[PDB]
Amino acid sequence: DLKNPYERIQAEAYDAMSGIQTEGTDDDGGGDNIGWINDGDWVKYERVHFERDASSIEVRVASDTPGGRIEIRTGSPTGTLLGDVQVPNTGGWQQWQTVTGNVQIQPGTYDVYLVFKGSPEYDLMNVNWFVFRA
Ligand SMILES: OC[C@H]1O[C@@H](O[C@@H]2[C@@H](O)[C@H](O[C@@H]3[C@@H](O)[C@H](O[C@@H]4[C@@H](O)[C@@H](O[C@@H]5[C@@H](O)[C@H](O[C@@H]6[C@@H](O)[C@H](O)O[C@H](CO)[C@H]6O)O[C@H](CO)[C@H]5O)O[C@H](CO)[C@H]4O)O[C@H](CO)[C@H]3O)O[C@H](CO)[C@H]2O)[C@H](O)[C@@H](O)[C@@H]1O
Ligand code: NA
Ligand code: NA
Repeated sequence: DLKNPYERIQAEAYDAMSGIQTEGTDDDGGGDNIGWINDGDWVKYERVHFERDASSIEVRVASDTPGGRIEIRTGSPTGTLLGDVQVPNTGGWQQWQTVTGNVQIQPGTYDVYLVFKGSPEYDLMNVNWFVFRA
């Protein structure tokens, strides 16, 4: 029941959430994406076990708006900030790109939260999966 951070975690495989919804994605691979994301929403992924230090994160994302950013925290949605990535407009809700942002994560078993931040005036983005790099 540990999750491997160095292979893809599907955004839809969350253990808790606030304010989000899932739909079938068009992206390469099939499955679902999360969506209907607004400033302040989040998703929690339990038991993410890092065996080596991570220095970046890759997120598969889409946006039909000015976009927003993804905060990586642990423990809780107001837990320590380990990194972020900004998701830009990408042309569409189903126009997928892979962004990358720096993180600093020591070895450890964490509850990983992706907290979504941006303007309250529009939905921010869709997310499909993510994976870390050492
Ligand atoms: O269908 C499933 C999906 O549903 C999603 O929910 C959406 C909901 O958010 C939407 O509400 C709209 C809202 O999105 C809109 O906000 C404006 C933004 O779109 C924003 O975007 C501009 C963007 O428009 C522009 O994009 C185009 C370009 O990229 C393209 O290639 O070409 C055309 C030219 O012909 C371009 O126009 O890109 C610019 C950057 O260059 C970007 O800033 O701009 C403004 C801010 O200025 C936002 O206000 O606003 C509307 C208010 O009227 C809302 O109606 O509604 C749809 C349909 O009802 C709804 O489905 C979920 O969030 C999602 O997860 C799910 O997948
Ligand atoms: Na939402
Ligand atoms: Na997915």
